[PDB]
Amino acid sequence: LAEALHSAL
Repeated sequence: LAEALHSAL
């Protein structure tokens, strides 16, 4: 999830 969030942003 950490990286999912980073990509989204």
